[PDB]
Amino acid sequence: EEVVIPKKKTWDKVAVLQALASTVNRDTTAVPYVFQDDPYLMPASSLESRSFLLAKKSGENVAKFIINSYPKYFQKDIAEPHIPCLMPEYFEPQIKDISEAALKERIELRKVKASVDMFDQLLQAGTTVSLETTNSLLDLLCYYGDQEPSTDYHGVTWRAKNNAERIFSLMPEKNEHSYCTMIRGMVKHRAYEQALNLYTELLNNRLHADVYTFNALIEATVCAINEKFEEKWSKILELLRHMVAQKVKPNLQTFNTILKCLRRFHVFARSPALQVLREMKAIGIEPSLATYHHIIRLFDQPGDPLKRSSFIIYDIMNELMGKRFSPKDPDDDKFFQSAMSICSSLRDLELAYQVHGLLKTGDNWKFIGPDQHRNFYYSKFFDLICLMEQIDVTLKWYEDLIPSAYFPHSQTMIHLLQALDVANRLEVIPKIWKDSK
Amino acid sequence: HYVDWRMWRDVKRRKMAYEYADERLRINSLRKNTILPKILQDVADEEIAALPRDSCPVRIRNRCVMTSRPRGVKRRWRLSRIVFRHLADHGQLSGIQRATW
Amino acid sequence: VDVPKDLTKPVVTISDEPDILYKRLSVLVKGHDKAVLDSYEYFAVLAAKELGISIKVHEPPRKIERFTLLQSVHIYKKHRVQYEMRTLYRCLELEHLTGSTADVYLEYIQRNLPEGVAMEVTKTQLEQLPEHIKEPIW
Amino acid sequence: RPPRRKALPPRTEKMAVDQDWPSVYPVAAPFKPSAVPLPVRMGYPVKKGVPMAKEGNLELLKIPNFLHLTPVAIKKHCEALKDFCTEWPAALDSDEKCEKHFPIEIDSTDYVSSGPSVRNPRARVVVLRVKLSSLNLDDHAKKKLIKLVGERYCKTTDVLTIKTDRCPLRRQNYDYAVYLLTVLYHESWNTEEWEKSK
Amino acid sequence: KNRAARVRVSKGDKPVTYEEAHAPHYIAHRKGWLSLHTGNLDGEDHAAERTVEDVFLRKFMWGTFPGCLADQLVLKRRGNQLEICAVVLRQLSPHKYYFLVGYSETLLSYFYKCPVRLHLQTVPSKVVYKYL
Amino acid sequence: RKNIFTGKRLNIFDMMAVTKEAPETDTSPSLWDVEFAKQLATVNEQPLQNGFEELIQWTKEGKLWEFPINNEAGFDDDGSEFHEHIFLEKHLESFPKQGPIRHFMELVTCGLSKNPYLSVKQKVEHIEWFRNYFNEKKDILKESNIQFN
Repeated sequence: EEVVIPKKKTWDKVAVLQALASTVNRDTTAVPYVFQDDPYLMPASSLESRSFLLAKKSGENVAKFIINSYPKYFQKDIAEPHIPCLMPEYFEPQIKDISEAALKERIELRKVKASVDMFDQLLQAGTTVSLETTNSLLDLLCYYGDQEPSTDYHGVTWRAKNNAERIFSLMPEKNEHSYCTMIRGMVKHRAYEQALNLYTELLNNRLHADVYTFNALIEATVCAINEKFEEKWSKILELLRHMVAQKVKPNLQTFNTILKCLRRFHVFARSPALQVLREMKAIGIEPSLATYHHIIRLFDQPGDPLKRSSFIIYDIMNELMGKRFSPKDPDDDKFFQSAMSICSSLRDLELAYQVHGLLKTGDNWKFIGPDQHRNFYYSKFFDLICLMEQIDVTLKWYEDLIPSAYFPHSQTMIHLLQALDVANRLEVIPKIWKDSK
Repeated sequence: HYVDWRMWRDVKRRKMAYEYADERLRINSLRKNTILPKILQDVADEEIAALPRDSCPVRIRNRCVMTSRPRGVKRRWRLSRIVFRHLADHGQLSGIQRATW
Repeated sequence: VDVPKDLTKPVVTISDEPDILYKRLSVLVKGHDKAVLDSYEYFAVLAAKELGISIKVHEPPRKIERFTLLQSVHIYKKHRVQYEMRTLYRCLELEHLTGSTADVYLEYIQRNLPEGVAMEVTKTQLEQLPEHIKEPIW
Repeated sequence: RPPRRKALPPRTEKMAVDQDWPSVYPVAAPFKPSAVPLPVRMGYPVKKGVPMAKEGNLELLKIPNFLHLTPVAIKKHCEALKDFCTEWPAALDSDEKCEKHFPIEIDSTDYVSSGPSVRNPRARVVVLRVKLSSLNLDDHAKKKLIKLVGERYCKTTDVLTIKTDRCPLRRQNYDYAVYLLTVLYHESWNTEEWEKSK
Repeated sequence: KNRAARVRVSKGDKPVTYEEAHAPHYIAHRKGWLSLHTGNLDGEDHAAERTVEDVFLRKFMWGTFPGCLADQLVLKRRGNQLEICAVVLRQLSPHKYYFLVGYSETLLSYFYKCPVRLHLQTVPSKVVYKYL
Repeated sequence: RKNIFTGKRLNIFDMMAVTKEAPETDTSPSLWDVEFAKQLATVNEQPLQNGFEELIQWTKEGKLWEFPINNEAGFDDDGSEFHEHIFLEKHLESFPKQGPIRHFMELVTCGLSKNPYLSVKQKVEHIEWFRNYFNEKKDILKESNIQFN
């Protein structure tokens, strides 16, 4: 007779809530949960939905503004355990003396004017500053391009008269990061020529640019001059060979920027984009939703999609089927919009069903994108469903999506009416009118 | 912005008592015993007498937290009898009902 | 037809530490409402039965605290108002369940605890003799 | 004159008799008349009257409804949560075997209350219980331990109960209880010279 | 004559809701409490703090929705949550209602350091239980 | 008629033999990386589909209590141990080994050990204040023929 003690199962603090949430589907009859489940406050249009959400966010912003303006009315902490996210937030530097610590504090606080004044006073007083501190200051200035940050209350955007280049000139010690941050800031603000000049300076200084600098340089090279596709293609390959020589290993952002910039040439870059994708697969840099979205937008052009676009979308869907996505690129959200756009264009309801199933698998739904993108996606999906499906399944989809998924537009309702007329099921026509109301 | 100046005086007394409570406890522990010599206990008596008057906890009065009424205050709710009745008779106090048996 | 094709699930990790054994969990819920306590008892019992946990229920005697206040704002001492705060109880005894199951059930029934109902869960943790006590160090 | 907004018909009309109710109410939420497809009425009726309808019925809004805990919902939740449970040792069929194998019982309490603060001092109390029979002691050690513990030992139940409440945390009180049991056992098995004055 | 929380009949025309109609001796008999929290139970603590919070919440909500409220609030507390259930007239445009909901939720959450939800049920007009 | 993923490549980067097994995570984060992470969070940013998601987000943010309820959650008395709280005799080493002062400080330490409402730092502070007071009063104590250290 022996007794065994089972192993202790452990889980995250939200595991039980997630397990419970797994058992509840979406309420078809209910408007999205962010709204109020009241007939007078349930939004009755897409415009009303957007306006209501914007009004709620405006109320939250006003409350946050008042909290930040009068922190002494909310400092009484009676919560146990302590809740840091409900405490007021301060925006005033503590280190007032001119010092490296004060400069770093202002950089962290993203106070551009305070940071610039701190650097000027530091330079005039001759007090010590490290290469890393000046690098962080350059990061802050170049990323914003000296543009002042925007709060609730208190093209080549790169200014010709800016303090970033002034401080870079005043910088006595410069390294790979110092050049890289300025190059990235120039490219972000579309100062392509200056970024290329500073890259030439870095090459002369025999420094090694980071992968982000390479991506910025690819964008600058593509957008700087108007040339035939082969010129930019050769330039991009030359930059990649430079990266190989520097032994820097590229990332997903590299090929993502390459495709986004090569999107202009369309048919010219179609096959070379396939070569880039094959190179990505061979290296092991798995494409994300943004990569496929960029390839889709590149292959998208008026003409005959059956030539190459159909193959592209079918291969993409075959590759991605049954795979749970993850946040890899900032442009991963627009994949489903373009995918459904081509699904509607090709009139392939089976392809659209596959795309929707891919969206529903796992947490892929979170990648549906902002409200406008979600509305466009569902509008195209429902239009295709009405066009190319039996009226019974069409009505089932209409019940499932509207109004839980989105609010239809008059054109979608007209398409549904046309489908009903084709099915000769006019008995639903009155109900639809009520739905329109 | 307290209800009356008496409530303000009570708040000041409570704050000062909270500030000086540790020292008062230490000195009283030095006093309220027979182990230590009498001279030290007399010195402790003088020292605790030298403390500010408002630091003494006995001067704290349990006034109502909404009308400053110094009597009829239910300690569990810190409200005067009139305010407590006004809230309870409107159903705004959980679980409190008229007692009939 | 808009059912999700795949379901995502939370991560349950089987650690190597042996689980804690509980002889008895005495979940004593206090409330001001007998019907609310009855509904909560039904919910908890159904959850325990569907989770394979032995459970017994009993109702400790209620406590009716009473107190008296003067009625009129001024004088009239002979006239009073008497208030009371009934506290109804329900004790659920769960026997012979491990630490993981106890934690899951407690979280489930606590997140769903109705407003106005307090809970006092008493856990009997079975333990083994420490090494210093199994044999005398002397 | 600006147009006046017209309230929509409640979505209970669009509901289906054989729908999935837990979808409508996944979590605890106040009673919404536009979301509950039941003609429930609450309120003491006036003379020759009917109880007030649910629309605007504050009495129903007061009730902590269990509409999010229907039996179907409870069954689905338990099915989901079964993955988190660990089977109790089938060998320990009765409390007799539990005492045979686990002779120390630790009692602790967790208090759940409504409020922003979760702290509660009464949660720091730990109660250790052990049967002296389940310990390994002789006659003299048992007799000395009984006198040492005093009232903590009930001869009727043969159970020693050590209650620790002097430390701020429950874990500290549990450690103190274990330490107290250890030192009591060791002193019980230790014999002093002055013990001869018994 | 008892005067607490009673609406004395004047002409037979003044409308009163269900709560206003019932006298204090009907609490827990024909009308429930307007605030539910574990403070007043046996052995529980912090009753005074919860009472002060409830009074301030009622005053703040009455002054934040001027004339919108059609009845008293219901303040439910579950753990550290705080649900304010209100019945509001359909006077304002829903934009203002949503703005006020977001505002009040955020401000009360930051002021009481607890997640405050605000659930509004709209009625066309003040519900009349009887006339006095 | 040919798979897009299979075909002639750029052939610039060979298949890396081993990926980066020596990461540079020790480097300080940059504003650019912070904004990249913000955009990675934004691409998942969606309105809450149901109340369960709201509860999950609140629990993640810390606004909502974890369950099952632990009354001591988010509170440790500086990681103290029972022996630090109770056995405070080690803090009396700056006091006479025997004498009335030792008896009084024994009473004080017993009271402090019985106290569950004070952290170890405050209990030590009380004893330190007593030591300082007795040191300042060593004249009177030595007049009473009671030596203090």
